[PDB]
Amino acid sequence: RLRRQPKYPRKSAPRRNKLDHYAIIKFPLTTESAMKKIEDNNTLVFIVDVKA
Amino acid sequence: PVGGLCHYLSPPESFGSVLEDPVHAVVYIVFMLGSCAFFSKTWIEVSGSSAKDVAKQLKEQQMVMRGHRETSMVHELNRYIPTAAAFGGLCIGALSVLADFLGAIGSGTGILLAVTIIYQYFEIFVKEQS
Repeated sequence: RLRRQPKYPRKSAPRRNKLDHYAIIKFPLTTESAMKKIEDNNTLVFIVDVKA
Repeated sequence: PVGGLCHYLSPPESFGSVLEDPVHAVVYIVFMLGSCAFFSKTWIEVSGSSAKDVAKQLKEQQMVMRGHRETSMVHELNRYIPTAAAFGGLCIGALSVLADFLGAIGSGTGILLAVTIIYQYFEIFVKEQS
């Protein structure tokens, strides 16, 4: 069973990754519960991408 | 007290810089900066401009924070209001020291009053012109 040796790539270039770090965190949540988490739990509250 | 008078406490005054004993010059700015922050911090407590009073004004006007309760209005205001008065009074006092040391027009002091009030009526002027 031979390994494939394509005479041409089926795609000219690899698809660019679109879930990069800037796309992962959208914006920080700034609410009373979020402020409680920040000042008491040492926890930051963020809204992030669903696929992350 | 600039001549023939008790010179225990006095603002420095000279072209360029005057320095014979810093125990007099540096003390003047320390008492000036501390008093200004002390005066500014106490004014909001009596003028109805503290964090507690501002929230009552906003509650009366039916204004709220985006994701906070009414009781959390005070806490967010307390994040900035008490320290702005202490640091703002310190800064405006420091501007007077910078104004006095540089020997500007008006002997430094007093121009801070002038620049603010002329700015105070500027906000009226801009809003009355669409």
